Amino acid sequence: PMFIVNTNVPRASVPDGFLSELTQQLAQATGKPPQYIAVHVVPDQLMAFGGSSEPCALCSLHSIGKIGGAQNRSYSKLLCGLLAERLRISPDRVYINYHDMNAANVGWNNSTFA
Amino acid sequence: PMFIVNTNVPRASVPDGFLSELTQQLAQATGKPPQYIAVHVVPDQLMAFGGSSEPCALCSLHSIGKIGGAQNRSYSKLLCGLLAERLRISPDRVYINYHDMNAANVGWNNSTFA
Amino acid sequence: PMFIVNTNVPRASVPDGFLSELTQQLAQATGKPPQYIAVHVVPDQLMAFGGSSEPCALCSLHSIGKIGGAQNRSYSKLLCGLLAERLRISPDRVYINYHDMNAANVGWNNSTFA
Repeated sequence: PMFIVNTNVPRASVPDGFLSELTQQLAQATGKPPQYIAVHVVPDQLMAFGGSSEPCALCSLHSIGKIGGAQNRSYSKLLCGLLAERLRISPDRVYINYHDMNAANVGWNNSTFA
Repeated sequence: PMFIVNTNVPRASVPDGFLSELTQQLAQATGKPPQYIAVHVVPDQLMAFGGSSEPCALCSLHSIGKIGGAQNRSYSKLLCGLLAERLRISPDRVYINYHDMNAANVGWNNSTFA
Repeated sequence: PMFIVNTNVPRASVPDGFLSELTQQLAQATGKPPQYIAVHVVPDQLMAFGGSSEPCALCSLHSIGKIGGAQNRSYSKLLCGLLAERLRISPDRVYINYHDMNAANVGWNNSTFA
């Protein structure tokens, strides 16, 4: 799985340990081993949410399966909770796009996961 | 909706007011309230279009509905017009990927839009 | 085609000529005319792969057609090979999301490709 967060929160406000925490929590939520989880945080962005520039985040989660109605609600609670606790971003200023990838459409290690 | 533009134009060349303009114009175009429009501009990027480093942009528009053949043509005229007028990017050096998202695949506010 | 690479490799480790090499090799691999190939490299990122901050890359290739099981395996060998040779990134620390775009969902030059 791959999780990306783009945010206007400044780099110095991203706490130590954040990428590991994301990795761990996503391994647990998706059921996939942590060795397969990739995470990416992009602070200091020029962004607005609903016409204002208070802290916000635009995110994506791509996974080979483990995407669906109930699962996505659970991921959103988890991820908004982490962004609120750690980055002080209000959950109503977070969007997360979920993408169920086919294995043949994910490249890795000179081939695909097919 | 979420609109992202990645460009090699320098940050100083992005007008004050640009995020607000995008917000307002996208609210009008999509028919969605401005409160739900998110915009993100990323200048100073290392990119090429057709092998050239002249000004260019790579963009995306994700929306729950309001995506289709005629709508996307209209969005493209609007958004290339704004990039031309405000960032001085030729329309033939812009790509915009349009994505019709299912509500169950968009997280927001500790849940999804489903 | 649009190819994006996000990496924790520093900017100074991205060799001169890399965008041009990507453009050329993607035009050949995809069959597409070089004029339609866009490339974007984003160094210095805060990212982890498998919990580890060793060099890694998170990438995407969007194309109107030319996406499929065998094609994507071929792209992955090409692109992981270039990332290994030029950026010193292990192929097993690269993910590439492949996306087959509908022509009606790609904006360019004030319109779409449909």
